[PDB]
Amino acid sequence: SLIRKKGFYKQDVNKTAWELPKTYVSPTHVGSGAYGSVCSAIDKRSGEKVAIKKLSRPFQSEIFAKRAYRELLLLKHMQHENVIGLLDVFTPASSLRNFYDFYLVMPFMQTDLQKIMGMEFSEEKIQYLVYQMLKGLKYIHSAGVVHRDLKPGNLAVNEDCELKILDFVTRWYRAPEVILSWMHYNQTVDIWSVGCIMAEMLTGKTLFKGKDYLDQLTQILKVTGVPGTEFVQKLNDKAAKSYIQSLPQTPRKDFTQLFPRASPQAADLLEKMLELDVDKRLTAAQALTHPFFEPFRDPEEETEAQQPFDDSLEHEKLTVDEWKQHIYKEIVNFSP
Ligand SMILES: Cn1nc(C(C)(C)C)cc1NC(=O)Nc1ccc(Sc2ccncc2)cc1
Repeated sequence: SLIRKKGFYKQDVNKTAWELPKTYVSPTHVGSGAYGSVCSAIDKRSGEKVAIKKLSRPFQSEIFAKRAYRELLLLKHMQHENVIGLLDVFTPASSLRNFYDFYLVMPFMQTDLQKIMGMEFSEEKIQYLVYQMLKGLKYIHSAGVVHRDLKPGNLAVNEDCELKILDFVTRWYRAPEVILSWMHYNQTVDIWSVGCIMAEMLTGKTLFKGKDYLDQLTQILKVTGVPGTEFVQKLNDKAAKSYIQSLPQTPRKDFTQLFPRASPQAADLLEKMLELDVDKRLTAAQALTHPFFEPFRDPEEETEAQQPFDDSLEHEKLTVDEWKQHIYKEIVNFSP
């Protein structure tokens, strides 16, 4: 019967209190977020710099407890060099009544792609970063998990341009079939995002903006060209079928004319990732084989997940307290 488990100290971090185990020292505020806060730390065991996320009131609502539970499960399931993973998870609580929040420990990443964007990267850097992106996407897709919100702010990089995929209205990087829901989407939605990111790296300029869904669609069709019947039939929205069939049928493309600084292989890969047809758009596994990644491709590194991510409670409707017992029990039996 304690106030917190022995080995935990209290310390204010960016105007708020934190309870950490002994082994983590030198907490330094990194950022505030929608559902928690993040600081940096030093594991006095190994000596590595880690990142710790305190969840802010995860048990305030069924939606929030389900959210935090899912994030812990995802971080626990993914074991890939280009996907952020779990090092430790702990709570200062001693029973279920003191259980108010928990902390996640992750490898520390210096920055992300949104903060260093616009510097018109060389073809080499685009090759390396995009190749890592597609490896992480192949892995998470192989686990049955789709990101749905990939963007430069969700691509962390360190000093060596080593990349990991993260997660936590501007919709510049979302696939058209998602913004318009004009056909049912598959995993290749993430692939569209990669294209939008890669093009930005080539140009230093965001590809599709738009102040509403229709304007962004017009900007997109400026690049993809108005699609032909072969595609228009696959749409399930009839009003969008009519709108597309009513547009001035403006043909594609010419991606080597859209990005004059783009190499033919880069322009080609960009052609195949920015494809309106969700059945013709490259998968991550297919995009890894493109000749644009020849100087870096190592198929042994293009791993899949052993097991699909199995959130059996993904649909369940439990009280906040039941979710609490689930998360708590998940914390204790976690093991490094
Ligand atoms: C929900 N979800 N889904 C995924 C995928 C990519 C496997 C699909 C990952 C997460 N959670 C998460 O990214 N949490 C998180 C992100 C950023 C920080 S801040 C930070 C992290 C590492 N180094 C420095 C700062 C903290 C936690």
